[PDB]
Amino acid sequence: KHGRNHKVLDVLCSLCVCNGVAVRSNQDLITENLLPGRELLLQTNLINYVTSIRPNIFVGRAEGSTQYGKWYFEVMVDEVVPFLTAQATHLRVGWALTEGYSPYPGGGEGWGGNGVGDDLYSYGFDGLHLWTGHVARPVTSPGQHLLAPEDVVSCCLDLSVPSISFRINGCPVQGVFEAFNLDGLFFPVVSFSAGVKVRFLLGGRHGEFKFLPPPGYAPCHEAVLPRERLRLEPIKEYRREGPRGPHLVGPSRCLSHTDFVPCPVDTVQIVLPPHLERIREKLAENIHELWALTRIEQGWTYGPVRDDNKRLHPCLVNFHSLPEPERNYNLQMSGETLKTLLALGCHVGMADEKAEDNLKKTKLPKTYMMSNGYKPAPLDLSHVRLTPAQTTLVDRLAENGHNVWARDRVAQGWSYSAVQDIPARRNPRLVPYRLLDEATKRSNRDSLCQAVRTLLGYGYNIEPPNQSRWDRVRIFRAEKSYTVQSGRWYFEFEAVTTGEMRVGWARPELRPDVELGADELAYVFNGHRGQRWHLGSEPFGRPWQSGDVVGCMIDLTENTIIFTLNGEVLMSDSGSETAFREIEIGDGFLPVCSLGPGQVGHLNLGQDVSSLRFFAICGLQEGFEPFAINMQRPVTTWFSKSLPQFEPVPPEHPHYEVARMDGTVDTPPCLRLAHRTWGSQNSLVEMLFLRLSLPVQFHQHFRCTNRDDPEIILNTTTYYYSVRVFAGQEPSCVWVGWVTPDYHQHDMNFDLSKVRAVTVTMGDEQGNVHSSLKCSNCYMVWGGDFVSPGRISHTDLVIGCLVDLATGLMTFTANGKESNTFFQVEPNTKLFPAVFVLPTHQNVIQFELGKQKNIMPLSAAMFLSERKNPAPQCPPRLEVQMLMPVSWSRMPNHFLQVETRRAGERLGWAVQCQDPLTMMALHIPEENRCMDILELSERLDLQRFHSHTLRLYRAVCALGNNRVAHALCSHVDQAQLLHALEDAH
Amino acid sequence: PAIPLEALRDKALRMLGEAVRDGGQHARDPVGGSVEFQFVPVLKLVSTLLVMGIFGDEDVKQILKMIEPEVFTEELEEGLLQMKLPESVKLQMCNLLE
Amino acid sequence: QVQLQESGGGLMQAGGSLRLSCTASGSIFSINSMGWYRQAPGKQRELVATITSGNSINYADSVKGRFTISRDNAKNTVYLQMNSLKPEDTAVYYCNADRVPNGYNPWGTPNDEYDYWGQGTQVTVS
Amino acid sequence: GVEIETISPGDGRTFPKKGQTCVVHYTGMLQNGKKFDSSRDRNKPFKFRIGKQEVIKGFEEGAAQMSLGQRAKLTCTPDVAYGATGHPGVIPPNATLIFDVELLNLE
Repeated sequence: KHGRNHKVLDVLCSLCVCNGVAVRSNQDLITENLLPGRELLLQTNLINYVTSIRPNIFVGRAEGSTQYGKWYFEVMVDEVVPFLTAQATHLRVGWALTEGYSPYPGGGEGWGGNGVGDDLYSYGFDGLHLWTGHVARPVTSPGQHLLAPEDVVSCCLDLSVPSISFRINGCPVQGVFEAFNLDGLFFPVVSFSAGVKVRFLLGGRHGEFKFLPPPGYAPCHEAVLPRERLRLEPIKEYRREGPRGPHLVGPSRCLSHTDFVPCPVDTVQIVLPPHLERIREKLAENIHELWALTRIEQGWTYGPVRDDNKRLHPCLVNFHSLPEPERNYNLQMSGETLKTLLALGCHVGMADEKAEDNLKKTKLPKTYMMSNGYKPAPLDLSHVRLTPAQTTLVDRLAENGHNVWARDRVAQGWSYSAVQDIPARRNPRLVPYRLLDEATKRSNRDSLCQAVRTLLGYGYNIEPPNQSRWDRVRIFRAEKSYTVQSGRWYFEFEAVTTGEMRVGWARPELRPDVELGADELAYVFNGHRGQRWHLGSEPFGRPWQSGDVVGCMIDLTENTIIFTLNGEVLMSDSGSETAFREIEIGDGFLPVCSLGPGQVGHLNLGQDVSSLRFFAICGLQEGFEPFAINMQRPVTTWFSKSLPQFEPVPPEHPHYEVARMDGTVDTPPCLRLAHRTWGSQNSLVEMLFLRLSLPVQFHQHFRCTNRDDPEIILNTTTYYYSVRVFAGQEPSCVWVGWVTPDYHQHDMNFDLSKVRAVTVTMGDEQGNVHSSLKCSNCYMVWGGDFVSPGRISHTDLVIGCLVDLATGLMTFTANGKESNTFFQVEPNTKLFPAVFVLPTHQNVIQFELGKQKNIMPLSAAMFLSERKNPAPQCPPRLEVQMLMPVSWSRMPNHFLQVETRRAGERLGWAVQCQDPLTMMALHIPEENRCMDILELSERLDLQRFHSHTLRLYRAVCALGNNRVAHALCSHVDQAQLLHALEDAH
Repeated sequence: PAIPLEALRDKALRMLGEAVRDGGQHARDPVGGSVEFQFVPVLKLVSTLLVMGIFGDEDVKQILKMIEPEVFTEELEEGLLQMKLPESVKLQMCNLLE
Repeated sequence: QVQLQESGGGLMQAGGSLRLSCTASGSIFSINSMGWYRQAPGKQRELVATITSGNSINYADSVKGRFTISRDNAKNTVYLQMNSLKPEDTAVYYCNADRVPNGYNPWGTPNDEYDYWGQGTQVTVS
Repeated sequence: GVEIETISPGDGRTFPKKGQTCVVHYTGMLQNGKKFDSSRDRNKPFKFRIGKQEVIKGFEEGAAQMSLGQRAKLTCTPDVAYGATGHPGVIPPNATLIFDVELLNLE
């Protein structure tokens, strides 16, 4: 009831043994009371890393998207080493979503070892199980066995109806995923551990489908973008290998489903000046001239009977002399060109009324005309060439024309393919203009360039008119164990890409959210524009170029920082070489680097003086010792992980306050939230995500099941809580309910439709779906439902919730009226009470631990001690946690070496990895999450608690208590001990 | 509970040797953050195994080598009694000498 | 958008008269030209003698026989008369409307791609 | 009783009988996923002979009904498990036990 503290552990250790005399009775009682539970105490075990690789093919339908929507790929499994390194080999194949699927080394859902099908953004198929939301459901198949050598896996995806189906060795899999969220793009993915051998098959020249595709499905190889090339890549990464060594990589830019639809602007509806009947006629004449010259060059002749084979021009006149079906066509062509020009914000009209006289045409010899004879002289336009603004105008005109063509094609049912298949109504140019290659852009732009040149030659009046930040900003720092407090230090950073790098020195208290230089904590340099950043970007030196190196320099003896570039010291505006002066030591400084989206760069410390370039030029002879020169182990580093995780509300938050009054009469204990700065300056308002610090768990078996009746109090299984929403808070865009431990969504405009939920439907031998279980990450009442239940009412909105652990049905209520929002869950699942609020008032929400008639308050399910106590209580452990967008995480010392190549046109791309890699994972019972044991270096409280826990183990095992030793053998393993002894970090 | 005695002995011997080399090298990153945390558990385990009797004659000979190569020699490396060590390590090696 | 259909072209012996009407319902704009296409079973879809508004008829290498064509812009219908039936004339006939007039477009790939096909109808020669 | 779920194919012919020694590499977790046993980390196959009832009856039945070279999963109820008289130091007395065995080297 009072959280995790080490004083009580010391008390227990004192209870165990004293005066060199062991109380076996007390030791056994303590053992019985805590060891079997395996809860409320940290647990450790050794696991294996998991790595996932995708085929770089993104497909997903939308409103007007060019994606075909029906796709099919195949996977060969050739070599499997089962139970390698005393652990079963992990191997899964499936699909994953572009947004929300961010696998990282370690730190998986529950215990470590996450992969495809362990998160609701991904779906995978095991040997005999179906994985989704970290839930394992065995699947009935004609052959039930794990992934073995020489195995064939076929995965097919349909977007028209949301279906994902699988087949093993020609035998269809009897379970499918349906009703999943179609937001984003889907890509094939395989997750694996050490000792695997897989081969991709996507059809076409690549690989070969050993089994025929299902009807209506298309191979995945034809979905590659025209400028894109097939190449395997990992899902996401923060580091890479290169010639110099470890090269850090920043955020990766990704496309969206909305990008795949063309978005043009209507132009024919716009009225035009009367210049169309004068100057646009002359432009049409010029178009006729140029087109006739193109035919002349091609060898086309003037034969009045139009015949393409015989090269005959129907008009057969030097003047185009085209009829209304032809002349009007070319006239409306030019008219639409002018309409597009005006719609781009440019002008349409005339601005010289005399430059057309200056135009003198280009006379050509008689060889151009033949047959009846057509030699329209090209009207010379060299008098006015195309400015860069004019070129941009042509580019936008071509973009608009391609977009209107593409919207027509998608309206009539055109789907893009890498190959061209007119009978199947599929062209490679169906991608948007900016997605087109340079050749198609040129073919859609050349004639428009000529038309704009006609405009210029005549001299017209045409003249030109939060979470994303976290995802696109990445920060790297050190272990904080090497916080230098004195001396002179040097470290180098090679900026491989010209993009925005920020490198410098920061204090140990750098918040991951705060960008480098925006606060006094970090003195940084950004050479994208070439300025030093501290409380603002002030000019300093010059920006670098791709491949340059920055020699960052610090002397705490003189309290200054110096930046050099390629051996040249950057020199400020005032004339001081030092970027900053009088830099107080404070709590020390650490190297820090921040990378932008689509950026790479190498961070070289002082570990390798030989590899340290330009050190002799600037760093050496000035007393600046290379940082961490004497270290034999690599300097462990920490990366600014962009992953929403719930953390307790800090008491120093300038805008939110938690009051926590309790013990009132006729009112149950409660926790109040208030807006400190509401109705004042700098009163930021944004979506807020809150939950309780502890969960409640359902029964392992779902075997049905005035003055309150005591017998009904004892028999009842339901638990109740309430929420008091004060006046002034928006009754919409608010949610109250229960979230899974792994649930996390930092959406700025969150909605109940934005929750992740997929229905796994289990077909039988007859094809009839059974066990249609809906895995959803959250279950709570919609804000529209709240406002419908019900200016904002002066009486506070009452939001009651009833959880039934025995049966699994979930009930909600608003202001004493049971809201229609209801749910059903699975046995052995735990949920957290969560409230999502859009603050719009000084007083917003107040969570409340209350009871009702014949209803047991939450505290009984929340704590085992009070399981039969009807009095509602709020122990100090129960606290409110807010969703933290960014948190710091430590980079693993070593990474798996996976080799991916293309064996050939038959075997496809082959992926193989055989290097084992293990680590010790520390699991939190209540949070259902795990972290690396080495991460506890910066987490002293958890480290202290775990150390006291080990001391308690020694105390209970002391003085030859062999039974207790055997009992502890389960919790602490021999392999874990040996790995701990051989551990160095 | 039974744990492979000879395997644990060889593991302890190898890790003791590498710890002795690391300590002999002047490194500003001691294992565990301190010389005490680097050597005291090692010395405790070595003493426990030695009083257990698992160590063979050759193994004890090697232990004598990493204590002092020049004193314990039979007809370069720095002796364990040579470099400066804290009081806990001093107590452990005094126990070994005992 | 522009939904088009061929009506007619049933099975008859050699020399049988076959009237195939072709009608496209849609926006009246960019409706100046169109043609007919011939695809033998398992073969390429070549071009039948095309016609454009203004009664501009253009022939090709697949016009050996009676390939009569006649268009009406008021009701926007085009009739193809297949009176000469030959063993090699058995094919699926499609009807395709396009903005490109007289088989030429001084614009390039966009307008060229600005075409509208039709469901078509199968014709077999006995 | 004990529930039977195969994970990998095996020989399927030479079933073990009474009086024979069998070695297994097993891994046992709780009903909620709390692992308590793993022969993989012990680096030594677990040896048992059918007839002496040295192991629990559910494990004995599950091992008997399988063949060699076949990895399988067992769900043991508290009736065939220790029951309300289990160790007060590893697992709660009342908890169904899930084991992942792979019997090999039939003797």
